[PDB]
Amino acid sequence: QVQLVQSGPEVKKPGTSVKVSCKASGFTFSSSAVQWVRQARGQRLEWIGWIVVGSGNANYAPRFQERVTITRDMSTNTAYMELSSLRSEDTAVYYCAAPNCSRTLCYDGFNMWGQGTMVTV
Amino acid sequence: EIVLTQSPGSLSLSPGERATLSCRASQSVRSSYLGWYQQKPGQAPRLLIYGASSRATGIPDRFSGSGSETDFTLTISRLEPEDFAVYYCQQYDSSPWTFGQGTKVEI
Amino acid sequence: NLCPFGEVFNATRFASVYAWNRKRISNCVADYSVLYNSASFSTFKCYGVSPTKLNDLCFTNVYADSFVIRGDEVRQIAPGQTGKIADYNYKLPDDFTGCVIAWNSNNLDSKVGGNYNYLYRLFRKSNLKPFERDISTEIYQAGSTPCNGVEGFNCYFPLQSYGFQPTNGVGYQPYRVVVLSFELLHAPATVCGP
Repeated sequence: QVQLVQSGPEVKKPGTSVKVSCKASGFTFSSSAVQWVRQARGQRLEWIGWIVVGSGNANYAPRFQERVTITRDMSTNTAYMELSSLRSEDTAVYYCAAPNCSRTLCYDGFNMWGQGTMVTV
Repeated sequence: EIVLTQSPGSLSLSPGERATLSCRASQSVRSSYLGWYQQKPGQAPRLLIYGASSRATGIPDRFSGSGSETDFTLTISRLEPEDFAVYYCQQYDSSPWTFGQGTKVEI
Repeated sequence: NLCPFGEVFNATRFASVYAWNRKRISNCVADYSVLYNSASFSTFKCYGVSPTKLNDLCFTNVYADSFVIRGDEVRQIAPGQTGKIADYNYKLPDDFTGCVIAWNSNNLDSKVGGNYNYLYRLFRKSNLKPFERDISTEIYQAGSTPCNGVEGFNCYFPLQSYGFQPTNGVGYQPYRVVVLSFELLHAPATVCGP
């Protein structure tokens, strides 16, 4: 039973900074990498950026590169994503997804997905 | 930015016949670094295939994929009632990993 | 005459843990009481021998393994240990004879602008054999598909930097570790204490 359990939804006022996290359990987190995507209601999915937790190298999409800081905490097997200067159009359901990775080998696809968290601005 | 063209925008088709979905890339993409996701309404997406032609675990044999440098196709042999959802392709080749517009299949 | 212990322990720049220098010490007299009773060392743990019998004992070869590791990782340089360094960077045999010497090098290696020169191996297909030195920079194959020399998803750079800062806690400060391996074989014991 390899899952990725994140936190619940939040509703925050404009101009504050939101902290979102995903806690991994059941598999070797360090080998794997986490990708962050967001999907507004009724629209397509937009890719925020992905991080390799073990290396700590974080890549960000050009549109949101300045405003996103994607960190990870290996001790608690948790990947963190923070959005700053929240604007009204940023309201969307945020997702996190990591490939099922054993110590020796990793799965070629993003198999495990998160439950989805609504963020209202 | 590799734009992912999607055609058609909508697809209305009865269950039981064949379906052909198209993921179009602005420039060539490596076949291995691609995957398809099924998003049911009000739910998280779920991976079906990876590397264009390699079916992921837990997916029945009906779903299949065609691989090429700039053309990618997903084919469903037999439409089932729970297989009507929005399908998305993603390229892991070059950053940013863009997503397609999404094709909705209904009746 | 005297063994060149001073050169090994006062070297201006030490190596990274992944590529660790191997110096063989022979044809000289080894003074151990200067190192043992020094007030400049933080760790002096001997395995397989008693800390005071070194002067009496005679060995065929002494090998000085010099590498830089982080503070929290000092406990991993011991026989029968696991971790990022113990399994992928520097492995000791279970029948290890010698002493593990470490000291705090925060005021020498850390830089305010960021010290990135030091590196450690993060991804390896299998754990190292004892005293195995892996210096390959080949792209790690995480999956079943080929990387073809280009990074991205499931293809990562095997080495990773430490990032030493002067404001870090003790557990994240750099520490230089010299391991003196004592190897005895069927040859004259040209190395002997005073």
